Amino acid sequence: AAVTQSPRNKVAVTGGKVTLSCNQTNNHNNMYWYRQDTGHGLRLIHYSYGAGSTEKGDIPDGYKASRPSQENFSLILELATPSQTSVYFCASGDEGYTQYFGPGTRLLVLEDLRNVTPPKVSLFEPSKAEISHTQKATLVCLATGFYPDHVELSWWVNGKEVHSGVCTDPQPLKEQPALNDSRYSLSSRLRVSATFWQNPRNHFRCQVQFYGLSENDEWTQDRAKPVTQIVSAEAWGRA
Amino acid sequence: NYTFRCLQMSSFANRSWSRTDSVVWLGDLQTHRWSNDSATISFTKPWSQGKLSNQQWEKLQHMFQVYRVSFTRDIQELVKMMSPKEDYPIEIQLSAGCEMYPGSESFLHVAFQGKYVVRFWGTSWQTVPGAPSWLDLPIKVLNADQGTSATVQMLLNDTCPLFVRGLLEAGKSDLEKQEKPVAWLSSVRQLVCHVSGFYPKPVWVMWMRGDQEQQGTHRGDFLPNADETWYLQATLDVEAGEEAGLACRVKHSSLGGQDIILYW
Amino acid sequence: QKTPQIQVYSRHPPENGKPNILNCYVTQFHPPHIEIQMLKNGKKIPKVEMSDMSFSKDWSFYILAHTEFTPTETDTYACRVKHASMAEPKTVYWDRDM
Amino acid sequence: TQVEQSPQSLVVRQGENCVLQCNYSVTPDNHLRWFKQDTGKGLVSLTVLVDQKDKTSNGRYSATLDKDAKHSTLHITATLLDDTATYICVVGDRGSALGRLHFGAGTQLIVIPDIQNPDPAVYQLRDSKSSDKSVCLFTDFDSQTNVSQDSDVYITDKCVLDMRSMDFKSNSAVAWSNKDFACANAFNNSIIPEDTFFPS
Ligand SMILES: CCCCCCCC(=O)N[C@@H](CO[C@H]1O[C@H](CO)[C@H](O)[C@H](O)[C@H]1O)[C@H](O)[C@H](O)CCCC(=O)NCCCCCCCCc1ccccc1
Ligand SMILES: *[C@@H]1O[C@H](CO[C@@H]2O[C@@H](C)[C@@H](O)[C@@H](O)[C@@H]2O)[C@@H](O[C@@H]2O[C@H](CO)[C@@H](O)[C@H](O)[C@H]2NC(C)=O)[C@H](O)[C@H]1NC(C)=O
Ligand SMILES: *[C@@H]1O[C@H](CO)[C@@H](O[C@@H]2O[C@H](CO)[C@@H](O)[C@H](O)[C@H]2NC(C)=O)[C@H](O)[C@H]1NC(C)=O
Ligand SMILES: CCCCCCCCCCCCCCCC(=O)O
Ligand SMILES: *[C@@H]1O[C@H](CO)[C@@H](O)[C@H](O)[C@H]1NC(C)=O
Ligand code: NA
Repeated sequence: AAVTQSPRNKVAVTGGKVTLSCNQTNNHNNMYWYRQDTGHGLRLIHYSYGAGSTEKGDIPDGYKASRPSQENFSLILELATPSQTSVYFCASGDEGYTQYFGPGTRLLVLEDLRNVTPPKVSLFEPSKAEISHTQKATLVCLATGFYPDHVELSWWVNGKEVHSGVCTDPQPLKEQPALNDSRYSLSSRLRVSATFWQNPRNHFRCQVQFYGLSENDEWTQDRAKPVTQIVSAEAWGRA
Repeated sequence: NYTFRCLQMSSFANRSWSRTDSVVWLGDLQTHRWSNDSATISFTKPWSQGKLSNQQWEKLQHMFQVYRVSFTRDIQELVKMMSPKEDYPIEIQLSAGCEMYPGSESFLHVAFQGKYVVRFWGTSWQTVPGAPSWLDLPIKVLNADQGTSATVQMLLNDTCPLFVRGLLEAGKSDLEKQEKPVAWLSSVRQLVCHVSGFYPKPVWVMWMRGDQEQQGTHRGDFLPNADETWYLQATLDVEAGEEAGLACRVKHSSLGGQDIILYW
Repeated sequence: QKTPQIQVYSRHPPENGKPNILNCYVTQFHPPHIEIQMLKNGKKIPKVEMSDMSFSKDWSFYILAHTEFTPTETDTYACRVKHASMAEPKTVYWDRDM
Repeated sequence: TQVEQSPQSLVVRQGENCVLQCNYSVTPDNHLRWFKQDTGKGLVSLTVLVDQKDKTSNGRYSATLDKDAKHSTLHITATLLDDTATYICVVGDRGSALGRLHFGAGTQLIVIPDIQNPDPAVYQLRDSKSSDKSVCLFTDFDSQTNVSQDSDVYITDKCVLDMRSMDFKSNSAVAWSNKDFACANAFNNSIIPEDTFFPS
């Protein structure tokens, strides 16, 4: 019994319209929307017992819900505010007590979009010394100059995602900690065996999925519209 | 041969207002009441705890306390689930308990807007003949649950008859009390024999001419008095100037051979 | 929706000047919300006791109103019942007999 | 708040056991579920306890429920680095979809990894495109070494990686700056090991 949510991550502006969608192919009558904020357990916003039915949960204010069919349950924020910044979880279930949860959706509502900027991404190749000292090769990827901090960094070797031998900073660091809307940096490591790095047919890619503006958000500045996008950096092994 | 009835009635006016009230009967004597206004079930006889220890009673009452609050929210919630099929106002009645024979059968019957639609049977809730089919969704939800089902089975199969066995023993002298009918006469012809104050409910009232039973005698319903005794009237249609030689005869177990005879 | 039956009757045999109890038994009504008054000469009697509402095998409700009274030649006594099933209050007078 | 979890957070070293508590006032209490939530990610169910006095197990996780006391404990045996997560206690007030779920605010567990064969070193790494730009990688230090953050120089917190197939764990932190900056001087503001390998 699987539940999907979309979008998975979203930057929005105050007073804008945001719609969070939840899909479910289990033929469950019942769906439920929650938000999770630090220092609180999940709190129920709206739920539904089937197509055409929506019900207020514990904290419905600021939210409309919509259940157009058995499969889809949506959470509509008509006039988004910063206080609706949170992680949103959808669930479904039949007549039993188990609720099956979706993977969650991160929403950040900014006061204003003027500082939104995608990352620059660089990939730094393994040290000759590290190789000869350890028989191991550590690549480092650096994402810089981005705002806000809603990014997903991932590593890809020959077009397939790798998790083994990876670690990514648990949070971005601020490039100018004084300034109020400081841009962020984020770093990650991928460590492999020297012999795997020395194979010039292995293709290494650091990828950063940046969440920023949508197609339909206004943009009044000279620079390129800082849209939701991927920025990556690439390198091949060498003998 | 006594029947023990727990009679519960609930009115849900709209989404936020409701009440649940119950009364409990052993035969035709009231043993308990539970007003919506009380946190606790009230004994209406000294022997209403039966043979349950104070600890067994508190445990039982506590389960009912959780039941009332939970039941109330479930109904509200089922109304949302079925919208717009059914809507407020809603009346729900439960009639539950056990009928005792020597050496019992339990029941739990549910009515919706005054019609019997659901019972508990075996290990589950089921609809009964005549019930609308939309009730299948509520029933499937109730039958999902398992913890409620086990508790209800235990209540019906074990708790009810054990408890009533104790009640009958503790309430022996009240249940077997004998109270005498007192009678009186009047008219409007239609002659009326009034009979009041008698317990138990079995009684015989006929109009007479000497020793000949007037088959025209129309016996009324049994009506209650506040003191848990009974009232009954028997009426007879006659011609004016024919009322001489007519008597009302009353037979009842409390009189012990000496019947009441009132000559007009 | 059903119309309530109303039967007024006394506990003991009625003798003028003798304290007694008057009963108003209201039956066969649905839904259970109901307003019952016991009247002396059309005015509302103050301290009218009521049994707990209950229902019969057929799911229809009943309730017993009763009050202390002393019958006389001059005074009338009645039971007035307002219920959603009727457009107007039904009144049943005590018939001197019951 | 009808569901309370204790401790708020705890730090434990790899291989140690730990115990998480959940206390509640929810009425009625049909069942109690424990979730594991990794940082960012979603809710993975570990166990669900349903009886008056209940015990469950799921690998290294074991749990108890006492309904009279309104108390549950989750026991983790032999903690691994992957147990680093928030653990959430949830009480359901019905055995059906008529139920509401009552969530605890969670307990944060951090598991400090066991670094077997430390080899503390500081290497320089060059950009695959523009070889004049670089970073300084401090790696292979044991878990009793703290990294400390010049506002024109950037240094990241430590972070542990796990090369699964080789059964091998290593810490690292990264430093960089365009503004004179060299990898010998980058971690000066940190208490680093004495035998640290600075190559060249
Ligand atoms: C005399 C009977 C006493 C029963 C006592 C049972 C124990 C009890 O309290 N259970 C409750 C609490 O349960 C929770 O706690 C206990 C722990 O204590 C267990 O862990 C349990 O697993 C958990 O779930 C539970 O909530 C129950 O469902 C209350 C209602 C039961 C009831 O009256 N059913 C018959 C009504 C049928 C109506 C049919 C639809 C037509 C109306 C309608 C439909 C649609 C639209 C409109 C109208
Ligand atoms: C409790 O008793 C029932 C059967 O008794 C009937 O239903 C009661 C609730 C009550 O209304 C009685 O007066 C009735 O005589 C048991 O139900 C049987 O259970 C088994 C499975 O456990 C099943 O195969 C049978 O078909 C069931 N019987 C019926 C008629 O459906 C029930 O198990 C008893 N439970 C306990 C805990 O004692
Ligand atoms: C019947 O009893 C219930 C429970 O005792 C009453 O519900 C409470 O009403 C108060 C006052 O409005 C609320 O603050 C509480 O939240 C309710 N309690 C519970 C446990 O839900 C209900 O009002 C009573 N109904 C009537 C008509 O008097
Ligand atoms: C409900 C049937 C089984 C009853 C066995 C225990 C009876 C104890 C009598 C006192 C309970 C009164 C509570 C009535 C319950 C109700 O509200 O329907
Ligand atoms: C709910 O019902 C009660 C009693 O009938 C009534 O007084 C109250 O105003 C109602 N509330 C509504 C319609 O919101
Ligand atoms: Na409910």
